[PDB]
Parts: sequence; C-alpha cells; structure tokens
Amino acid sequence: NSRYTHFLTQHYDAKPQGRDDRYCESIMRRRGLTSPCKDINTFIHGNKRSIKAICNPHRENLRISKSSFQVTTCKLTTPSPQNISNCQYRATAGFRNVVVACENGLPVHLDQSIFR
Repeated sequence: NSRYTHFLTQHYDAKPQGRDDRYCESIMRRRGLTSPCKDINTFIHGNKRSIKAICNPHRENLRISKSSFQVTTCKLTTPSPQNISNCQYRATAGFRNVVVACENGLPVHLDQSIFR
C-alpha cells in the first residue's frame, strides 16, 4: 500500500547512527523532508515487523503501541545566518510508545503532536 510505504519513508529508520542534530540534518534531507523544510518529524527505529504489528478501506483507527520504541524526533530550529535558507534541526531521542493511524493492518500516519 502506498500510504504505508509513504509512512516508512517519512517515519522509519531501522538502524540510526548518532540520533543527534547531525543525524537529523542528514536524514531529513535524504527522505525529501527539506526544501521546503518540514516542521517536525519523528523516526521510529528497530525492525519493520514490530511496527506493522501495532496495527479497510480508507478508514483509520488511532492506536497507541503497547510497547515502547526507540525514536528520534527532528524539530525545525532557528536557522543560522550563514545558511538561513537551509533547514536546521534539533534532535530529541527517546524510548516512547507511538501513536499511529492504522489502515487495513498497516500504519499510515504518525501522530506527530505527542513528540512536540
């Protein structure tokens, strides 16, 4: 499903290096979440099977996972004058239960609000 694979593109990174500001700068860029800059974005780590397991037709049910996941949240921050155009991110990494919308047994959206 395209909603699900879009979810993976925006919110899944199996094995992250660093999980710091530098990590956020890199991954937001390569997942196409810059130009224009996305305001906040959280990545869930670990294996893909465990995320799918949190969850017809275009109806979505909101679910919080029963176990926690390693996550890294990238939040848009105050740009430096030397590259005001570029997207500057602050990373917040943690072990959190995640809230997703499930459609047909697959996660298709992440509730970004709880990581704000």
